[PDB]
Amino acid sequence: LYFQGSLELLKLRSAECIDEAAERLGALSRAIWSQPELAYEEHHAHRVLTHFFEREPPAASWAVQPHYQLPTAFRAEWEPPEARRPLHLGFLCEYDALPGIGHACGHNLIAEVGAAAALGVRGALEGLPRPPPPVKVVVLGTPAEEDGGGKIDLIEAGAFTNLDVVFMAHPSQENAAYLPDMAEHDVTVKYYGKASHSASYPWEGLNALDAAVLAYNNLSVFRQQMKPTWRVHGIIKNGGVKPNIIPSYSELIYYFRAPSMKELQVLTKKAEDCFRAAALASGCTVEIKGGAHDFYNVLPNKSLWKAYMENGRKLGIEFIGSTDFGNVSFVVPGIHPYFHIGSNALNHTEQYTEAAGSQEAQFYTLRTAKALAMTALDVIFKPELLEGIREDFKLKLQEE
Amino acid sequence: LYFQGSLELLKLRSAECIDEAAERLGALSRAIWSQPELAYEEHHAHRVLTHFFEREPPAASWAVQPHYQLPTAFRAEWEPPEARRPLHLGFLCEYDALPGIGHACGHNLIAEVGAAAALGVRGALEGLPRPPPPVKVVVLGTPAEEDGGGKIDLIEAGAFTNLDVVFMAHPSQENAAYLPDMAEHDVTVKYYGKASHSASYPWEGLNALDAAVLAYNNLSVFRQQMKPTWRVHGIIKNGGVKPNIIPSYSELIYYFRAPSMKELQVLTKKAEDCFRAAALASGCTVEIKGGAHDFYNVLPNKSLWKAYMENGRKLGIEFIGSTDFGNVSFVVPGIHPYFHIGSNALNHTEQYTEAAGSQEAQFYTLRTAKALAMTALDVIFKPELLEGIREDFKLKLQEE
Amino acid sequence: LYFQGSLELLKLRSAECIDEAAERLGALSRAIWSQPELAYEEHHAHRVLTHFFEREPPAASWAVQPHYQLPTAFRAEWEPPEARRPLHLGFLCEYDALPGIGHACGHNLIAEVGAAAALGVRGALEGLPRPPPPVKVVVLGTPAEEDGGGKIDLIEAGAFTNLDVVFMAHPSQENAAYLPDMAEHDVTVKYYGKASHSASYPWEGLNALDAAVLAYNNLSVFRQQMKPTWRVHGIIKNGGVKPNIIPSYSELIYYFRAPSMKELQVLTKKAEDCFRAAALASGCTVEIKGGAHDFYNVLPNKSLWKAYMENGRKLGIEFIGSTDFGNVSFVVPGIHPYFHIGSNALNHTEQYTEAAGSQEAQFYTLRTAKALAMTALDVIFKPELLEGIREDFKLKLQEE
Amino acid sequence: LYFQGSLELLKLRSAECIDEAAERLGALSRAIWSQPELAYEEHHAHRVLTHFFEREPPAASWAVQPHYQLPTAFRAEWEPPEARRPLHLGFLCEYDALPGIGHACGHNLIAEVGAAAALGVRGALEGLPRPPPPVKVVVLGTPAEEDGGGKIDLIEAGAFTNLDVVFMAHPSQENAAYLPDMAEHDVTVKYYGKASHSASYPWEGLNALDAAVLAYNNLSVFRQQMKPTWRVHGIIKNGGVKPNIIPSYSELIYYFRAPSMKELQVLTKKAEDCFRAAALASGCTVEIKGGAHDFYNVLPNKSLWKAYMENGRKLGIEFIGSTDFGNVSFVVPGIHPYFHIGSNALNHTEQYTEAAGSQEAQFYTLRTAKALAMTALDVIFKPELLEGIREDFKLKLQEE
Ligand SMILES: NCCC[C@H](N)C(=O)O
Ligand SMILES: NCCC[C@H](N)C(=O)O
Ligand SMILES: NCCC[C@H](N)C(=O)O
Ligand SMILES: NCCC[C@H](N)C(=O)O
Ligand SMILES: [Zn+2]
Ligand SMILES: [Zn+2]
Ligand SMILES: [Zn+2]
Ligand SMILES: [Zn+2]
Ligand SMILES: [Zn+2]
Ligand SMILES: [Zn+2]
Ligand SMILES: [Zn+2]
Ligand SMILES: [Zn+2]
Repeated sequence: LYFQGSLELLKLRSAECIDEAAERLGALSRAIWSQPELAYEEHHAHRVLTHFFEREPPAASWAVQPHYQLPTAFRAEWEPPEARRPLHLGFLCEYDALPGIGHACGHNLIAEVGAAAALGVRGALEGLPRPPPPVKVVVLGTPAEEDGGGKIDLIEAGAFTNLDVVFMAHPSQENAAYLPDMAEHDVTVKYYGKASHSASYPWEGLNALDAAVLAYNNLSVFRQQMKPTWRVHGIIKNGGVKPNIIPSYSELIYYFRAPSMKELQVLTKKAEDCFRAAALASGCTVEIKGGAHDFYNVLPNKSLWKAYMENGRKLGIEFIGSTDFGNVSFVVPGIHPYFHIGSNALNHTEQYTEAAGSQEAQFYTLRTAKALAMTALDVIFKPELLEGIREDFKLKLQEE
Repeated sequence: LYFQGSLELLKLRSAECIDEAAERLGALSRAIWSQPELAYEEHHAHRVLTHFFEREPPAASWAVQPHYQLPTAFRAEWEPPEARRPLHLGFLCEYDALPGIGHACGHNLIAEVGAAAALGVRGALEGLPRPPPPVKVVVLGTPAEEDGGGKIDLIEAGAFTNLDVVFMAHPSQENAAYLPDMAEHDVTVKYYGKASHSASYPWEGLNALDAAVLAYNNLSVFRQQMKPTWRVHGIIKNGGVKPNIIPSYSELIYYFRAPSMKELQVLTKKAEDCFRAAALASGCTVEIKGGAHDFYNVLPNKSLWKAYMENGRKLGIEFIGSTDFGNVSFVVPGIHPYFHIGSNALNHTEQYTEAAGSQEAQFYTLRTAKALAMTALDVIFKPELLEGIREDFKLKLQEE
Repeated sequence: LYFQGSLELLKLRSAECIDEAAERLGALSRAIWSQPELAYEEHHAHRVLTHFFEREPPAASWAVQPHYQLPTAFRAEWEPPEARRPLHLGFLCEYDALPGIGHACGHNLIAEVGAAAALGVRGALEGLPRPPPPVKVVVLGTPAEEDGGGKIDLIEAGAFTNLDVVFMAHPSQENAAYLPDMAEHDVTVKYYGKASHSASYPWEGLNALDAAVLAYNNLSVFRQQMKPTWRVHGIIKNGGVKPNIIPSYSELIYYFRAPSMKELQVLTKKAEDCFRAAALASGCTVEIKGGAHDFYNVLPNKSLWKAYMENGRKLGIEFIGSTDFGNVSFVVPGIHPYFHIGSNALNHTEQYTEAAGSQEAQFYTLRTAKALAMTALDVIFKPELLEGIREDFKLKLQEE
Repeated sequence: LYFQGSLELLKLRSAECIDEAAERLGALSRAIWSQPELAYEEHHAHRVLTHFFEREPPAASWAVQPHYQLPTAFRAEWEPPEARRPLHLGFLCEYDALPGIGHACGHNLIAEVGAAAALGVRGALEGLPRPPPPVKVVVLGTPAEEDGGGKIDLIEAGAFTNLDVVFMAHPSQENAAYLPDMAEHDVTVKYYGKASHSASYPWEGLNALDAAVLAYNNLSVFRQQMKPTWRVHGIIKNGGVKPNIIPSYSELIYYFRAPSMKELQVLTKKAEDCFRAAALASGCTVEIKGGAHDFYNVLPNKSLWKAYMENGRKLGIEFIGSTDFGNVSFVVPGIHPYFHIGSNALNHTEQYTEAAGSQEAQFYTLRTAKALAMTALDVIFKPELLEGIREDFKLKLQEE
């Protein structure tokens, strides 16, 4: 309330700190939005974001590690200069675009919203007269969300093993503190047959294009027995070269989605039967190559969920795919809220690139960053909440 | 020529003996044609044919064994009453019809043409003043040509192991001393899945109807890589019962045809891959049940071929599927000529049943029986021809 | 409360009236359960249910019309003998079983629960000292729910045009005052080709079995672009007779489900394109015959929903396909709650027939009948609720 | 015989003239074989062949038109310098290779064999003491046989309207004066659908890849009802780009072959039904684009056939796809014999390129050129043969 040093006043300070930084946070968004870069190629965005934290006053108050494991990844850390285990709070920035249509998923706003929340938390804790509790604010630039999974590469380097809670936000069509993101497995299927002159001796050949079509048929009829939450999508990248030669090679690219890892394994095995059946029927051999990284479904955290919604409702927010944050949510208690930005456009469309760079989206982006920062303050000053967060994280890991 | 006892006069006598028997041979044809019976159910035809040979004068001059191994099969034998290894000459009678459309393959004429040729040979040898060479005229009633393969059942009982040459003729659209009949393998494919209520939990079921459709697709694309002489035809006998229940059972009936046994084995294995692939893709188990008897392609005999054509050309005959005679032709040197009967209709059509029972067909039937009988006389009185027949039979068995 | 003639005491009386009738209501359930009858063949169940209402004391106090439009349908009506528009309250009894597995949907309990609720309402209103408000209690026996749609035949005869509210309940695995039942369209697809002897001239034929398989393929790949709430299930009833004859006839039986009538029309047209495409590709002609009756989705009524849940919570009930009640819910404000009966078995399984006839199911059946009867009392004595029910019924009809 | 100026001596002179030119004709073959060029890109081969006829002594005795209508086509003409309608005898040179594997159809030998036959005819007629009959020897370089059909472009320019007979020869595995070459129709099929994000709203898209697969299925099952002489081969050139986007475009390339133009039209319409059915089933639109030129089957000429075989048998030759020569054979009486070149390799394989350039192939190439030249001499000095050739050409055009 009106008590000197209360949590409410701390939350107000973080909101005011975000407002004071609205101009340079908007410029940060525009710099990434105006120069769209693809997965692992976000060299400009990496330069803009490291420069941002390096320039925050006082200079070098943020400890910035550019090229953190990946060339376009970075890490920035701040903690109160006091010295009396410190709580580690992570905030993630995404910044890879989509081919042809630019930042059609609003990832420029994700970078902004993660940087704004971190600025808000530090600014709130700097205003604390008495020494603030030991806490480290960690910002992780995670490239290549749309392809590859940079968070997973960072997990593989141990970048998340010391975080207690992780925050980030994603723009979409509605405001929700959690949405069901599915597990994903990607696969490329290559069939190898035996070429033959179809005009002369076509019976001496093994038709790899037949294999591709029969695989497509195997999966298609399988859709009737798929769980309604399952998803299967694929294309025929290579279906032959010339009609006068029986195709001896074909290539399919597929991905499978299911709400749990156990269900994804079942769906993947069923699909493998479909691909291998097409080889048996056509006489070809088959190479089934899975993606470098399976993407996990996002583990919800009930305690973190309720705390964020309470903060958002105070801010005026009215509440109601797959991502590599799912892998993070399995190793660190996190929340991945989606927020509306003033547009009816759908993510991954040209019109969303327009909304993502719009002036209108700035208000909604900074508002959700305020909710994130205020929720981080909750975890810091409510040890009971941190316990419930960890208890919910433990029980959810058992259910898998 | 005009020499007392020459082969030409013997051939004339067989033709005159067939003419004298034209009335009762026609009645024999009509008795089978007017009472069509299916495979293994030819009880009337068996009664008519055994009575025919029993009644040939002098009574019991033909040694008749009714119910010879099969209930509707029979064997009739005659030899000159002299006594001085005897040459064994076989003539086959078929008499099973087709369901619904009667004797649409003219099998009533096959019975007639085999009985007429045997009568002609005996009548010719009875006119020989000097004792005739030792020869046994064997008539074999072979039921169930259109389904089952009664010749194969008779082969299994050793009925053909003592024959030196075998004769029969088949009515069709053109006159040919030999036509390419293919090897055949029949199969019934049953898929077993797991039933489930498609309205509630269809993902808990394994769709046996999917298996049937995927098998159909596997074979269909395979047709492009089939040898142009190969044939594949099949139906879906059972494709489900009710739409509200995921089908847990499906049944397909197929047959495969190829010009050689080696090619039939390759085609059958390729098809087995197609059927088993559908099980793998759908998760069902599969039971592939082959027919009781594989049907062999008909082995040609060049020496017997040329001799029959020379006889037919003298008679006015102008020369240009699968059958269990193919299995016979593998174990006994035989010929299976096709002959025109005065109609443009195709075998296995309703209009062929009309031609088969027509008065017009009698002339052509008795004419081809004359050619058969005259060719049997060639083998009897030309040991050089019997040698060439056996030499051609040996060399053809090596080529398989 | 404890006020002479309050609504609470009226609701208690209906519950006590149902308890007093527990024995004969159980016998009613067992009589239908032990003698399972299929759609439109429920002659025994019709006899049991008409006798039940005819025998309720005083004799002929229920006005019973046997053979009401359908031979196995009936109508029973009671109203207070006072005379001062009367409110018309309908209760539906179902009683058709499923082939082979008996009453695997618990329809014997539906008949019981509808009769019990009607008895409870009458018994409550008979205890009213002052003349009770004008109300007619209508019981409608609706045969053939699992096939045909007897409610629709009754709608076609105008049987529902004078009802203000309609009640019924359905046993399942969980307690819910409303569940999403989908709209359904049934279709039989017949393809007509041209027969030909596949061994001779298969190119002279038009393969109706190809048409069936190609239709199956057309729909199968279409599943990827179906809305996740859509359902398509079908079988190949006729896929050919003999493999030696190119099939000139094939038959498929399908049904389509969608949450709204507008979506069902879109899905049905898409499927019609798939069926007609198979005719074009194969050269066959196609006859697409829709079912006699399309089944509507069930229209929810919010006011009736909340009132029933409040009654059920007081009774201890803890709350969390397609039916011809959907067509009723479009013309009369109704509720179709599902209730647990003490078993984990799924509807339309053999083990559900066991639960449906179990002694355990009686307690849950009579408890839900109490909730229905108490909700009918709400509508009678709360004109504001009847207004909200009609307002919710109007607004829902606009949304379609 | 041994008569001064007989036809036999003229035929000997043509054979000796070909032998004397064996060295430079071999160099002609090697120049084309060592520098393989594709359809319409045979600039080197055009330069070599025009230089060849320009250099034949006396210089400019051959009237040579380079770049005759097509850039790589040419025309060369010689006639006896006497002057007294002249018979026009055409000889065709092909010289386009195949991509990657060079002259795997032996087209370098076709150019050689056409030039050698023309040289042989001129040399024979130059030795005639008395003025020779009026005859024009026309050589036509016809590029782009393997793709496009340069003969058809030349037909369209009227290049064949004044020829009375046309000769050429093609190397293969066996010697035959005529082989059944089929009519061909080529087609590219493009499907246009509606893109949609399969992860979000895949039901808002129309799957053009489905269309491609359904077309493949439509044609595949159609193979069972195809005439055994029909051929259908095609590939999926474009089957989608990324799996996350429902494909809105697909592309198939097919070709169809049948022995007659009437049968090709029937097969093409049946295939068009298959392609259009896939559009209807998937909701896409379809563009069916046929090739620039349909290739005709080769019309046989019996009189020319027998004359060439009689010449070849005297030379030691023992006798036993689709091409644009079929279109020529429809407008000019021609023969297109195939000849063995000393190898077991199949045309359009890497090992045939080895045989085509081999020293061994030269003997067989010059031998068949001798047969061609000797047959041209037959037509010149046998007006009865020219009549029978034209009579056979007329009667064959009626039968189509
Ligand atoms: N990388 C984000 C999740 C995976 C998704 N299918 C994609 O590759 O975009
Ligand atoms: N039995 C005669 C040969 C086999 C043939 N497919 C049939 O069953 O008629
Ligand atoms: N009749 C109840 C709804 C329709 C359902 N598919 C059935 O026929 O059972
Ligand atoms: N041009 C020769 C005939 C046509 C053949 N399919 C090809 O394109 O090679
Ligand atoms: Zn995205
Ligand atoms: Zn994103
Ligand atoms: Zn037959
Ligand atoms: Zn037959
Ligand atoms: Zn039911
Ligand atoms: Zn039910
Ligand atoms: Zn070629
Ligand atoms: Zn060629």
